[PDB]
Amino acid sequence: EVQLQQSGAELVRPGTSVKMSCKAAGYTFTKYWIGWVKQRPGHGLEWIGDIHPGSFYSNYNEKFKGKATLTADTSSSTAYMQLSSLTSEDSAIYYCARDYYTNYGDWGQGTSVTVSGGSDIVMTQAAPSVSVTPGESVSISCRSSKSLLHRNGNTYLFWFLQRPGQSPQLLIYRMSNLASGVPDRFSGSGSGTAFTLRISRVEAEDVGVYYCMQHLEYPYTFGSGTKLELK
Amino acid sequence: INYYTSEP
Repeated sequence: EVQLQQSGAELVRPGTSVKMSCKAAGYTFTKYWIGWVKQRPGHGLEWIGDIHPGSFYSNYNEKFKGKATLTADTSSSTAYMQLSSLTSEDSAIYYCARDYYTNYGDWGQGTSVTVSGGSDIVMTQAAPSVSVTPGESVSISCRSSKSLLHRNGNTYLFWFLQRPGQSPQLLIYRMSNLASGVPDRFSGSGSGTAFTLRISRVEAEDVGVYYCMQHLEYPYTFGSGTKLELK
Repeated sequence: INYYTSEP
């Protein structure tokens, strides 16, 4: 099995730097991109950048150019992220995730750090929450500011569930495809600019925050999330 | 898999 095992929580002061690690196992480290994602309370999920440990080439969200530095050590199969000039804005949980042919299907457990673009695709989720009773079905909407349809015929829209106290998990990839290990109570549809996650027969394990995300073009972007809770 | 972008 793929494993991504991140370093421990950090309690740090403003104006300092921190460097965190993401130890990979269970696959060929130098074959796949590793992405990094920031989870800051009230700010959903935010994509920082990615690195290919084979080439060492990194790509950054412009918002993090001069904040975050991604590196990799092929001897220890470890990816690193260093943050400089720490501020309260940097207090967050940070995840590494393996990119499997555009699917962020494997996630680290996160590292908590406590500090004591106009052309970017905007992903919107109109409902902050959905409140349901077990056994009900539910629909969750998302919209993208431009078509997510690629020349290859795929639509690069993804749905994730982040259960309480857990890392995000991939549910639906390329608009409609069901991810491995996910029950077929989950399904996805869309028009290329508007999308719907449908969940039949909701159960307690479905509680958490649902995010849409685009992986069409850098920087990758997430919707604001829709929290599902039981009445 | 492209070595310089993860974009499809």
